[PDB]
Amino acid sequence: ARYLANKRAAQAPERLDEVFTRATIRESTAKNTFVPLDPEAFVKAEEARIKHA
RNA sequence: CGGAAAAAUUCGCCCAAAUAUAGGGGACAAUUUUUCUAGAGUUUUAUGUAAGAAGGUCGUACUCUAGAGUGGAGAGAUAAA
Ligand SMILES: [K+]
Ligand SMILES: [K+]
Ligand SMILES: [Mg+2]
Ligand SMILES: [Mg+2]
Ligand SMILES: [Mg+2]
Ligand SMILES: [Mg+2]
Ligand SMILES: [Mg+2]
Repeated sequence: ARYLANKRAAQAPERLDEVFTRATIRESTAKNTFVPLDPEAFVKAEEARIKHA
């Protein structure tokens, strides 16, 4: 019983009055932590070689 | 003691104890793996510069010697001697 009660609370939904009152944070900033490789990493590297030469 | 974004492992950490069997949660922590470039470095003779060291010099003054030099009784010192 002590385990179910504690596990239920840690995975409970936020309060409604907390949802309809808290300001908005764009998901582009609050969830985009992953940093992928530059898709143009190969094109840029080929242009940087020409400019450096 | 110390970056970024992920992953494996410990199950550290937390529920959480009774020195807790067995599990759950994944932010953080430890070992490790793969990527990243903001820290740290390398190249592109920088400029500027009384850091350092070696081998040689220059000059102003000083000093000694010589010219039986010129001159012929003072000089120097001190607040004064
Ligand atoms: K665990
Ligand atoms: K863990
Ligand atoms: Mg790499
Ligand atoms: Mg690069
Ligand atoms: Mg740098
Ligand atoms: Mg120079
Ligand atoms: Mg004479």
